[PDB]
Amino acid sequence: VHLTPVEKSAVTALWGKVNVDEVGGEALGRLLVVYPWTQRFFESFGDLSTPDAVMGNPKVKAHGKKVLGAFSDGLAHLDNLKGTFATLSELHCDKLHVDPENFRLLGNVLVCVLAHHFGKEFTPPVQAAYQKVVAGVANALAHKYH
Amino acid sequence: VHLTPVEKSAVTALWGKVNVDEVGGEALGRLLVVYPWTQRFFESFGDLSTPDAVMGNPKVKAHGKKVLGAFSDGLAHLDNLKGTFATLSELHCDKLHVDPENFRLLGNVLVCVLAHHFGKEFTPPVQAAYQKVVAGVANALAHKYH
Amino acid sequence: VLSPADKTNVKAAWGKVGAHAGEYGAEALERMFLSFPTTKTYFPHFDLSHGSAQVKGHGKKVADALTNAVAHVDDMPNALSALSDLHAHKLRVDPVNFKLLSHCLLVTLAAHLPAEFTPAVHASLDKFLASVSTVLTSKYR
Amino acid sequence: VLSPADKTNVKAAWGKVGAHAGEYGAEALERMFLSFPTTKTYFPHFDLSHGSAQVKGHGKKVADALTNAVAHVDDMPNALSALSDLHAHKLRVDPVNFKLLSHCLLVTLAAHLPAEFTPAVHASLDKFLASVSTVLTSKYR
Ligand code: HEM
Ligand code: HEM
Ligand code: HEM
Ligand code: HEM
Repeated sequence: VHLTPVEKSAVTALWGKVNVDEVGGEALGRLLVVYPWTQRFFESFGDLSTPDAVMGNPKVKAHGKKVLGAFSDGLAHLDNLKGTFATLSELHCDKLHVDPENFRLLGNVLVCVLAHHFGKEFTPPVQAAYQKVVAGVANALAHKYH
Repeated sequence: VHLTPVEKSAVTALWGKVNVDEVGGEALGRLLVVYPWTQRFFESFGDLSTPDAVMGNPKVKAHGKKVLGAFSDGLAHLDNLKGTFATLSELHCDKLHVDPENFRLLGNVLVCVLAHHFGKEFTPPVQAAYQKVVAGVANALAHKYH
Repeated sequence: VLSPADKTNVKAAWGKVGAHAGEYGAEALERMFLSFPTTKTYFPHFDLSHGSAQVKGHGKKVADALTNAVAHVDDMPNALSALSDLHAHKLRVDPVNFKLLSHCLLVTLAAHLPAEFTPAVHASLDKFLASVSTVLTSKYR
Repeated sequence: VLSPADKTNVKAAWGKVGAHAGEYGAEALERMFLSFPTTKTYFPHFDLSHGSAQVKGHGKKVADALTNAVAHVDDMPNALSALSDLHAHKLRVDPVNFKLLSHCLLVTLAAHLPAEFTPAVHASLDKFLASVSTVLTSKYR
């Protein structure tokens, strides 16, 4: 996505201060608790009965790290997001057949985890920058649909 | 969109029997009645207080004809829908700023009008051939969004 | 929620279906599987062919689950509790599918009852299905 | 439809906001106009600047409209009938704007009340706001 340099610097500075372990697992973890219908795609994960068990699941925690990594790679290529996630699009679209609204939902649940983690530091203009990032990642992840 | 030869012929023949005067206006009108919020883009139309008034609105009936004409042009170019509706995408997305979910809704209301008009003739695979067309016209009308 | 006029417009539209509940409900199901083939992944234990007495037998229970939902509409969470226990709790169905069936259910009724499918009843029926969907996609234990 | 657990979760979380209702509602309102610049087209009779006592004064009515909604939850279409006549009947708001503000409302509370924002409460709050969004976008005349 094409965002203003001040916002481009603001996201990188904010992402630099992120916990590269328990944020992705918190993002993928709240996806399954808030949107229960998505637990259907993670049957090879085991025990998702309580939110305390969904977050407190090593499989969720570990898989979330690779999801957060996909986003980190996404922040590096804001010129070509559509090509970075071209193979990931193929995976989620042509092979996993996940409904594309769920991509908007995980992207928005990351924004809800960042607000949780940073508090006062996730100001309205920082959100606006991140909303541009998660939309473009959701546009790139749903590319093999249009 | 890419569809099978039988389905390409089945839509051309069904559309070849369409009422090019009262279908688009029934498609546009029902959008405004079922999804009220859409009336907000058509204030320059006047009186939409009752469904009978929305349908029995010469402006809706006139505009709907130009909408059905855009769809008839789309069925002509199923290889390059993205370029046929590029200027139309620029209009609705970059200037009218209409939420793209409403493009899913208009197309799905056109499918309800053809069901209303053809009856038994609008068979499950004919619909399946039309659902591919309306979604593609909705992917092409929301192109300047991705 | 639904307007009082909506509560009546569903009752008189669905009260024009008749014993044709299964036929219509089978058409709705067939129209969905054909148009949006991803909905098939919800039924691996099903014979998803044309005429299939399983699909024609599901559309009965489906169109009859929709009948008690039309009965006590203002009691939908209590009445559809077993269905919500299935769809929301057990099956874990994506609500987009509910939008896909709800749409096919309207294409069916428009194909078969063109007189009862007025722009006002389309709206009421869509609102009703949206509400059934909400009650069936939510976990209200 | 909300679980009884959800109705309590929302009451205990929104019951930790305090007199900061207008502050949060302002931030949510601000975050929304900032992140989704289209929501601004609904407010042309508004000063959509930072600090603006109009936007800070709107967030009061908004977060307070949300407070009576949480009070008589199991009566939300009767309670918010004037708001529904506004959002649904008069203003004719596209519900996407309601998903957006609801998202912003979750970010605000996430940022301000981090302890009360458990995944369980997030789910409960997302269901409540969705339920409130439904009521306000629906014409139940
Ligand atoms: C837009 C955000 C998303 C990103 C960036 C993303 C990224 C990824 C990546 C990188 C993998 C791992 C590939 C590997 O194993 O080498 C993965 C796997 C997978 N993703 Fe996503 N994903 C996203 C959203 C979703 C959503 C919304 C769902 C469904 C609710 C989903 C379901 C899956 C599943 C099922 C797997 C395989 C894990 C298993 O064995 O069950 N993803 N995703
Ligand atoms: C996917 C189907 C759609 C197609 C093919 C389509 C097509 C058109 C066409 C051909 C025009 C006429 C432009 C001209 O006068 O030169 C137009 C105008 C317009 N369209 Fe669409 N449109 C679609 C969906 C929508 C939706 C969903 C909305 C709003 C909810 C919308 C709102 C409008 C408005 C407001 C105008 C201008 C008329 C006026 O108010 O003065 N369109 N559209
Ligand atoms: C209009 C909403 C729907 C209604 C009223 C409904 C109703 C039902 C009923 C009555 C059952 C069988 C249990 C019984 O005997 O009562 C059932 C089962 C099931 N439903 Fe739904 N359903 C609806 C929509 C959906 C949709 C849209 C999907 C997914 C695309 C879905 C997927 C299933 C599945 C997979 C079963 C398996 C249980 C079996 O084998 O019978 N349902 N549904
Ligand atoms: C949690 C969601 C919402 C609630 C509780 C809510 C509540 C309110 C309230 C209380 C008023 C002022 C009238 C009064 O009571 O004195 C109002 C007005 C209005 N709302 Fe909302 N609203 C919500 C969402 C939205 C959204 C998402 C939009 C559209 C972007 C919207 C647009 C408006 C507009 C444009 C007015 C104009 C009236 C005025 O200037 O006060 N509302 N809303």
